[PDB]
Amino acid sequence: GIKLATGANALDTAAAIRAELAKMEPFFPSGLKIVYPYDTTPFVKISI
Amino acid sequence: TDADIAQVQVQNKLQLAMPLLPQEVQQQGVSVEKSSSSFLMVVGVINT
Amino acid sequence: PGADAKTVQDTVTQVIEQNMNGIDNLMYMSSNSDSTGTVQITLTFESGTDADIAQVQVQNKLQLAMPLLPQEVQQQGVSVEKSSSSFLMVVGVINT
Amino acid sequence: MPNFFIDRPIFAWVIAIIIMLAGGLAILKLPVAQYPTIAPPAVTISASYPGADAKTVQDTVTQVIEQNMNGIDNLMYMSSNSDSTGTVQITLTFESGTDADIAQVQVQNKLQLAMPLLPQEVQQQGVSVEKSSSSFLMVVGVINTDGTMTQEDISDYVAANMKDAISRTSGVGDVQLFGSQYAMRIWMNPNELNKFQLTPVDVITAIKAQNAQVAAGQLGGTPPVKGQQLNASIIAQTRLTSTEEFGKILLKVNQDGSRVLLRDVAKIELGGENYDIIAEFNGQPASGLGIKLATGANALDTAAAIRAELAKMEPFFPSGLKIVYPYDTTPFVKISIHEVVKTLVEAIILVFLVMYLFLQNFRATLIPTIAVPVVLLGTFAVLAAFGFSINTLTMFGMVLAIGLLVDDAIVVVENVERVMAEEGLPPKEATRKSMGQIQGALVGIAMVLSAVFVPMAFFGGSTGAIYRQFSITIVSAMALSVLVALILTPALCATMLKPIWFNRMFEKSTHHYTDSVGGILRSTGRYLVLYLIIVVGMAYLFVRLPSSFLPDEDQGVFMTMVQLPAGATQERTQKVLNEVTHYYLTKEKNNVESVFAVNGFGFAGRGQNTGIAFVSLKDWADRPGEENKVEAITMRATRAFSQIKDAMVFAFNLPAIVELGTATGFDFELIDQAGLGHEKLTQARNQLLAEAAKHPDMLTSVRPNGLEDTPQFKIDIDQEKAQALGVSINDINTTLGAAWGGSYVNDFIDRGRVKKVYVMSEAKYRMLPDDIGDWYVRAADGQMVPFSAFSSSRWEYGSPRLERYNGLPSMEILGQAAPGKSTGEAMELMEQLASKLPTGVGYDWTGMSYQERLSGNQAPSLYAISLIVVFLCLAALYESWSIPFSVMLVVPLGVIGALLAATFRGLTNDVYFQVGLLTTIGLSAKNAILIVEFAKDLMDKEGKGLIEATLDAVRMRLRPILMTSLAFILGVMPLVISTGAGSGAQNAVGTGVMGGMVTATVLAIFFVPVFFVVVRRRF
Amino acid sequence: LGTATGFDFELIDQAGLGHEKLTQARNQLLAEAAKHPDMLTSVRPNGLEDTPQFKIDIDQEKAQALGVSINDINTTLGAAWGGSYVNDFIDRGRVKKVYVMSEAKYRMLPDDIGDWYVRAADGQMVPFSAFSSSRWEYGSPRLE
Amino acid sequence: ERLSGNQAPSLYAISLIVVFLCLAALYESWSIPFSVMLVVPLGVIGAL
Repeated sequence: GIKLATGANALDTAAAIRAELAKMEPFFPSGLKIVYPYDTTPFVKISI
Repeated sequence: TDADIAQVQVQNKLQLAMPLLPQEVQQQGVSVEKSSSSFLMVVGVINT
Repeated sequence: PGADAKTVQDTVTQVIEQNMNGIDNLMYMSSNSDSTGTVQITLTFESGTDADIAQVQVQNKLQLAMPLLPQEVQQQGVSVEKSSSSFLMVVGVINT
Repeated sequence: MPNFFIDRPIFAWVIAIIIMLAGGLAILKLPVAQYPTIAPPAVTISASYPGADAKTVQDTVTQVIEQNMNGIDNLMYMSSNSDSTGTVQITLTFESGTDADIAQVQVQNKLQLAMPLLPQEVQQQGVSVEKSSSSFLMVVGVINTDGTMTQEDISDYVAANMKDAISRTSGVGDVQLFGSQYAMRIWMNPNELNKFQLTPVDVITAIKAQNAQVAAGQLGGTPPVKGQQLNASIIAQTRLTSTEEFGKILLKVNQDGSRVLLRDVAKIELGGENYDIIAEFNGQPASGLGIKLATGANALDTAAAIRAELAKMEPFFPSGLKIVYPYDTTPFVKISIHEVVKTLVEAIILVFLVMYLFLQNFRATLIPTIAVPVVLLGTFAVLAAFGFSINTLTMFGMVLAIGLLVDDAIVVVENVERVMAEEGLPPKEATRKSMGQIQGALVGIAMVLSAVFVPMAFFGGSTGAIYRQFSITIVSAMALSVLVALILTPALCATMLKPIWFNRMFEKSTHHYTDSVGGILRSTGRYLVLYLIIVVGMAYLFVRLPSSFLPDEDQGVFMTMVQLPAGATQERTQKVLNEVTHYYLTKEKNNVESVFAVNGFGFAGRGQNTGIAFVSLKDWADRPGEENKVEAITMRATRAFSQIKDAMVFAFNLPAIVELGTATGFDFELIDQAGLGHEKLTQARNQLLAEAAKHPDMLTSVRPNGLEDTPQFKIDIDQEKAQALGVSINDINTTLGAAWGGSYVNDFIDRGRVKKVYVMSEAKYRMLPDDIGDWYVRAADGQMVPFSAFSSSRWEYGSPRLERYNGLPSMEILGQAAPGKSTGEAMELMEQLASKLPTGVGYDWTGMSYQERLSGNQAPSLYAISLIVVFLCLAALYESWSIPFSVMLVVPLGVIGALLAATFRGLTNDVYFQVGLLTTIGLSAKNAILIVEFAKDLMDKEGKGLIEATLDAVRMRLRPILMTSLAFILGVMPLVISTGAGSGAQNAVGTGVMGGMVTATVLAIFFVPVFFVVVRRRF
Repeated sequence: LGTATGFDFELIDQAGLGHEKLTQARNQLLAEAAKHPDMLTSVRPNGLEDTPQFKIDIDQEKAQALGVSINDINTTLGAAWGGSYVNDFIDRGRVKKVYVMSEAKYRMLPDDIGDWYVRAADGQMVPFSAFSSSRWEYGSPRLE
Repeated sequence: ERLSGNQAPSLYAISLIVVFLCLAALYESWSIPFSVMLVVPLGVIGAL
């Protein structure tokens, strides 16, 4: 459960997390999958 | 209020309480810091 | 507690002083060690210095030199406070 | 506006004097820097575990405090290294704009959560969190003119009396002592200890018990009894002070009265806390302090505070002790700024004389020459308002703003002179007419020239600060140059111009008569058939050297990394450093003044098999010629040190930043995201090194930064046997550590100073594996048993310096871009690591490569925006969409000239070159308006023929163009041939601008058919 | 702020001379400055002069021969005469300290040191006099 | 006091320079300002 640091952009913080997860993905064990069961950023994009 | 100066203000008088804390609390170590109360995004990991 | 001017100087004041570098805008530093088990180091900073940042920097230098102090001093506690204007008022409480 | 001051000259003189005074006060409090604080802040956590190995100082220390380095904001990355000396070094690098104080206070709060989890040895040694540069602001050696003090004694004096006073100086990030202060060294003798049935544990306990400072209360302390008539302190035993008091420490009393004292089973002396660092100055024994610069602190003021602090401890030195500076990078900054402030005054002297050859009147040439300093002083004040300092960029700016500044003073003065000569008006009416004519035109070219630099302030990037500094400096100067042209010069030219040698003016008359005659032949197509050659010189004519933003110059100093083969001792490194010092002081004597060889100082990692020699060169004047330059000295040194056996001696040049820009190389880091371990990671590094070895064209000098695995002595202590024999595991571990690693016991008082007490084996008894046999442990029954009785030892292999990048194990591969080819494209490693390495090993970039990842191709956008904005400003100034084209075709000429020297003199496309190009592209444009403005004005008045006013009645007014061009060619003449400090950037701008303007003065005045092509070729 | 006429001079000890030599230097400086009443007045030391202190020398050889942990002697002396703070206790709603100290009347004169006994390693109580000597000396009550 | 180095004279020398200049801009003469600057002591003597 990642939080947003006091005074940081939600869309820059969420893109950075996704980039880090992408770069860690190739080294995962044989069976493992990242899912996003709760994210408030898609809403921001839609509202903008 | 800039959160950095607020954090240092809180910290530099929290450390005035260490004499009054049971010596046990100090071994664990308190952690004064900026914090939010809600999650930006939960990133789940499953095994397919 | 129980220490003297030179017991508390050799064990506390020198230890604290030697680990009190890397603090910005420090005009000077003067310390007293009383025969009453007391150390009263005082760091005077350049005018126009931020009091909060200076105090937190000092508190930072002090909490890494704490492990070098005697167990009695650590147990009692070392307090860093930014000395400021005199008492706004004094509220005596008496018993008749 | 230039009418209220014409009748009130005293009001315009007061404004000028006020601006000059404001400019003076600014400089007095304006920081002399070198570049405007480009390096991102970095916070270093350094801890110490006595007697540890790289593995035992990482598993217990490094990744115990590194797992807590979370929740720190504005953190680009974090790299830690832990070596066999027992030291850790965690560097957290933050974003460029971060506040170092808040970054040091959050790194401290998060380290305190891991502080109680560390071993007690690490805690009581002292963990230091300190924000500072990665390289030394300076080094302050300490020699002995006599021979009464050895390097150990000099180091002790420096540490006790100088190191802490210096370290409290504001601006001093951190001081590294090239030595070690005294400590009570107890050299235990295992034979004597075994003879008396003693162990190092017993010695340590005895020292702790008999060396203490006891608080014993008071004789009349409170709460008081009634009738107390005395009060005094009770003074129980104190800390021992001299080697004699320690010698009498009674370890035990024999049953027959034979007292056993410490001096019986040990040698007591005063010796350094650590014997690693050994400094030498030109051969003799010495010590010193290497001082770093606190992040975001001025180097000049810090060095001044350091030299001042040393000058008040100097009266109290012991007789013979002296103070030297074998490494200081601030004198170069001071001397370089002296050269810029001198070429500033010199580019004022040069116009002053040029406008004499043309105006031929002392009074007339005195109007613009005093309009230059005012602006220059004024702009300094402006910088003081904007918070900028006096650095090489801001100052090279001031120098490049000499022509753009004086051009209008020239325009105003020549216009008033021309109108007086023609219409014979008195000076006051002459200027009341000249200003009413050309007031708004001169302001309009102010807007145009700023549109070349205003887009540069909003560049955006790591290097955007440099561009912003330069752009602000020029924009302010030009704005002030126009204020002056509208306020003072109208008031001056109204009063000090007379209301009224020969060969020079006659020759000039013939010259511009021939020039006008040549220009009359404007109807000729080859002017432009030829212009195509100039146009095609953009995609090509580029030597394509974008491999430099900042030219690395002498600095009057360099280091000499010495890296012996892993497993070397201190004597071998000392021999190699003696060879290096002898080479420098014998073969390179006419350049090297001193060599401060620090044996044991590890640039990458402190150790015995490492060294470094700070070399200071003689006065730049005493080194004439390129052959006596740093880049050359270092090349020759490296060659001469390739004949040395069993050593890596690399003499290199430090760049202008504290540290960045290794010849545009790459800083690869191979990390592993699986639990592969050190073996598989080392094998992956080997595979990548082999793959990069067979691509010399694409990669070169792929050196693995760090130490290579070395033999180590693994001594298994069989605990079951220890319990069987009655010895305790704690006794075994304490004996081994305190015998071979040294065990800090407690403090003592030397000359009224708290110093450490160390217990360690005598050197001779801990030298070889066989010496393990000398050490006995007392069992629970008093029987001493050896280590051989319960231990088995062998030789294994282990790394002496383990690194981690962002919390994972890593190996750093430094490298150069490629032979000939540049970096960026040299990132073949991205496609060479995944396909040629096992699974589980990733790869990353750090430092220079990290910053260049986010930055890079942004200058072309700046050029495009500037050009469009300039074109628009011209259209506004001219009220026509087609006229600006006739002025935007003069930019090619200046661009192509600047490239004459990028070709002839191998100049790189430096940021200096970029700002120098911009200078003459908005200036070739400036001189183009000087011609098209009067052409248009005469076309709408006093002759409406296009040809009449285009190349005939305006070309003849070519005096201003020639005066300005010659005035700004003489001004930048020193910059080109300068050999003083910073001659690098000096030449970089000087040559580029000179070449630019010289080809943009001769090709522009003659490409006048562009204003004659207005007829039908509109846009 | 401080009075305008006033000045705050310092006599640093830049060579590790010691307390006695620095005191001698301060006395010399004050004596010399007392010879310029026309210019300097009320020139006095801000600190406190040395006072008698009761030094107790625990003889190491005596203590070991008798058999007793010198740490035990030091702890006994400190806790009896100065007061060793031990633990924290909660009473109603806040932690309050627990101080161990000697009763007032037993730590008021030098002779009182003889009332305190230290248990030997073999369970036999030895008086302080057996392993310790004492006398009056001079020490600074405030070192700056 | 020792650190400052008696900057008050330097700050007030600047004021004898700037006041003179501002008066020269007002009276458009370099001599008339002296008539105003000679009235400085008239109040100082009375105050003293």
